[PDB]
Amino acid sequence: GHSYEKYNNWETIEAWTKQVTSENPDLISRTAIGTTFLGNNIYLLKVGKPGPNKPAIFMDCGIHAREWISHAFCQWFVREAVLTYGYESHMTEFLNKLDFYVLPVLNIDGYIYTWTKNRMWRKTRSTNAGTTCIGTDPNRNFDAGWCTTGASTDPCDETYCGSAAESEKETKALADFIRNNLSSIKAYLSIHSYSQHIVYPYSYDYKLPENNAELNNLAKAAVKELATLYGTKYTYGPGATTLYLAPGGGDDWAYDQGIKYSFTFELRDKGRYGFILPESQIQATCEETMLAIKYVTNYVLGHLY
Ligand SMILES: NCCCC[C@H](NS(N)(=O)=O)C(=O)O
Ligand SMILES: [Zn+2]
Ligand SMILES: [Zn+2]
Ligand SMILES: [Zn+2]
Ligand SMILES: [Zn+2]
Ligand SMILES: [Zn+2]
Repeated sequence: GHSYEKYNNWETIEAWTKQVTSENPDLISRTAIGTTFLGNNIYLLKVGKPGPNKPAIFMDCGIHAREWISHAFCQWFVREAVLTYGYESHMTEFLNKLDFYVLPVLNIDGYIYTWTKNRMWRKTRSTNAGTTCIGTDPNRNFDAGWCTTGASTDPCDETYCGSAAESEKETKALADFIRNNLSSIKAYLSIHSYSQHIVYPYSYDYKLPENNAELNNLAKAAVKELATLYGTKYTYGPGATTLYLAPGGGDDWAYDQGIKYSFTFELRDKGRYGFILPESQIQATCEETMLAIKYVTNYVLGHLY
């Protein structure tokens, strides 16, 4: 039984991706962009009213297994699109002019493991040579300043970069999709938790992006829009500056592919519950995040390239 106000297991999310597509065929199409290490299908939802030469925004959730609110947000975004299309001016304009490539759960194997064995699991579930230690951090596995300071060469570590850039089938599947659709993808959004942050490149090195002033002003405004609903306080800025060095990230990789608007959203909370954010907070977290996402979406539409 699926619920947008509850954390759903992979079996439930998978059945939901099929159901939401069948219930809304004129607004959603579903494809498998590859398979995980354990052979699970990596589903991707193309959300929007079909049309020729449409620009797109890519958004992923569940890169890190324990960040259950991120998986919940991708489902809420799709919920919003199907419920408010034709009922709300902005969402109607967004789905007519843009397509949203929503990847609800990238690290499916890790997510299954948080539900079955270890709630605090972060990485993939792939094996490593010369150790019984499992998994690679997908957010340290992209080919952008890969395995430098901020990523670990130790397979037993939470920030393990992997054997090579894109060693993970999940990472390769995401990277291959973006590369195959580079001409249409105008924005990249990666949903994570926690610490209430809106981060933009760079994280692989201490350097500011070409459009730093633009990204700083956009993140500032997105943070402001999010705060209007419940007064939730978000901080923002370049990754290495506001957070820490985190090389091999999807956001930095997407940015270096030419995707000018690249953001990582760290959702609720600030540490009280951490990754174990209660279900009672899903609605509030998702609704306020919607305001920041819609603001970024509206900006991208007014600044197409
Ligand atoms: N691509 C830069 C994103 C950095 C933040 C992210 N934070 S988290 N969700 O706590 O793991 C991470 O360390 O991968
Ligand atoms: Zn308006
Ligand atoms: Zn994360
Ligand atoms: Zn910070
Ligand atoms: Zn709503
Ligand atoms: Zn402008």
